[PDB]
Amino acid sequence: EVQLVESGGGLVQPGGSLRLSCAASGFNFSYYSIHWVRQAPGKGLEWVAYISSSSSYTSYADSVKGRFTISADTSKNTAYLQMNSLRAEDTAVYYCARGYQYWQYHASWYWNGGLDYWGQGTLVTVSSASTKGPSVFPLAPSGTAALGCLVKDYFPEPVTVSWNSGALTSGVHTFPAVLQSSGLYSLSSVVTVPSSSLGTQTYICNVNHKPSNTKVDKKVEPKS
Amino acid sequence: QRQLVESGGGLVQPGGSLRLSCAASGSTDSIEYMTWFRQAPGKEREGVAALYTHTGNTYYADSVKGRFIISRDKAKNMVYLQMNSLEPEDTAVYYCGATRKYVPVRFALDQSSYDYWGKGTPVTVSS
Amino acid sequence: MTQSPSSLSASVGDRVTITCRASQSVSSAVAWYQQKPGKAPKLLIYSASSLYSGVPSRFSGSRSGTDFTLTISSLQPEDFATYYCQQSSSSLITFGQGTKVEIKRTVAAPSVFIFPPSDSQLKSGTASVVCLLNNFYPREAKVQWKVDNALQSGNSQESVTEQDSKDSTYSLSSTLTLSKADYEKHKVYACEVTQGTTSVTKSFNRGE
Repeated sequence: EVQLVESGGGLVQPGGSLRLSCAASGFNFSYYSIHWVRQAPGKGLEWVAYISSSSSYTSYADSVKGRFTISADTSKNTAYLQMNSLRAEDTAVYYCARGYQYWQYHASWYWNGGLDYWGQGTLVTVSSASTKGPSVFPLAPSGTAALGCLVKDYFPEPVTVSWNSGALTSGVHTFPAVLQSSGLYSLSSVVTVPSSSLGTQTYICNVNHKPSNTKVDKKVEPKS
Repeated sequence: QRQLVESGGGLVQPGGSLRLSCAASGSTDSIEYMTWFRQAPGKEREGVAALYTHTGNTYYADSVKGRFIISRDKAKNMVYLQMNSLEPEDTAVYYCGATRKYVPVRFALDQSSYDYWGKGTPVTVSS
Repeated sequence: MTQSPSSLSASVGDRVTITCRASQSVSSAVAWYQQKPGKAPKLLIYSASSLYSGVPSRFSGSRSGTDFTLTISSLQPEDFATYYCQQSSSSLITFGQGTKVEIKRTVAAPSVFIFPPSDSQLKSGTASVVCLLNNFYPREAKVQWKVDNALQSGNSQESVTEQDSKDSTYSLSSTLTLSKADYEKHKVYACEVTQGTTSVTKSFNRGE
């Protein structure tokens, strides 16, 4: 089965550089083209680049005309986006995706094969701010009880929350993090359960913050 | 420079028909199979129709039997794919591939048996 | 490329139609993709009208004059998403602005929860009070904080989840941020949620 796995995102100062990877598997890498499409936070899709390694065709959107270079390594089935001279406007989730090798040749009023498989995205954030890991305080429980976890003052995005290391899927709301006036991010994650269970059921929330290599596990008990 | 060139694709209503042509260069009697493959978004490139050059025997994928016809013209080194009764599931880029090393006929419809390929001609079958 | 319904709200079972106009004058067949909030977008229709493999039959595309349309014949709750059309000019691929698709449904009131600031957060000088609005519709709602019945301003922030995949309701949290100084100078902490013709207040007393 085919998959496109991405790596190399993160935070970088303005003007700095960074190189993303798109590691392909499950198909002959030569018979296809690889595209990079990015998404600024809460904005649309921007196509940006593609390569077909076996004919070393490359093309570039105007908005990243001279700063970005796409390349590929058929030996290891990987495409690269080398980005230089990074501005804040380049902050986005960066997706890679597969098309036909000769898509430009094929394009017409009646044909467009689109892009069929996509990678998961890797977030690159461009700022001067520095990496800070979150603090985690409980939202302790009071018919049905509601408890949670506050994830305060971290940078950069993202953070992932789970409950009972994935064993508690149902009734979970993890909210979009919000940017506070301190320039750090804050979000909350909450669960509802039977109030009939707080006496017996222990609830841990599992907060991962890969950009700072930190994961906090916190049970939430009822205040007395 | 040995190379292949498809042509003849377009858009077609279901039930309609279309005829693709592939033209080879170099010297053409060394080839021993000409075949048509097709590739659709998210799906593997699949053998549709192979032609053994030196006896004219043809081999068809079960999904195109009786609707499609692969034929030749040594006078021109042009192979053709008459496609009849087209249906939307035939929508794909259609490629022409050639080999000059002999492979046993059970492998005639296999992608791996073919050294070189055209860039393809697109076919869209849609209401 | 201008897609015309920039945003859109419709009920389950409805038939929905988004339009996409070619930008160039050399027409280019359109692909359409579905994207759920912060996930990789998924292909739906290619070559203007070809249904991508695996995509349910309720999706379809075609041309309308010199433009293209996408149609969901029977809108389903999992279908809330942003929908993008896609073109090729000449070695350039461009996407359209996107069309956001919201499910419409019957009114639902939230279950309101208020959470005091934790003891370990207070030890560090700041108090976060959080108000939770669970499983409501529609998403518009004035949530308001009160401290000894004094309305607050400029110290709150909200964020809502996206629609639940099976029942189409939102959830909201509002965090009131105070200094441990000011939190312990006051007693009654309340958050009020007004939806049309009702306001519901949940509160706690710092000496619980």
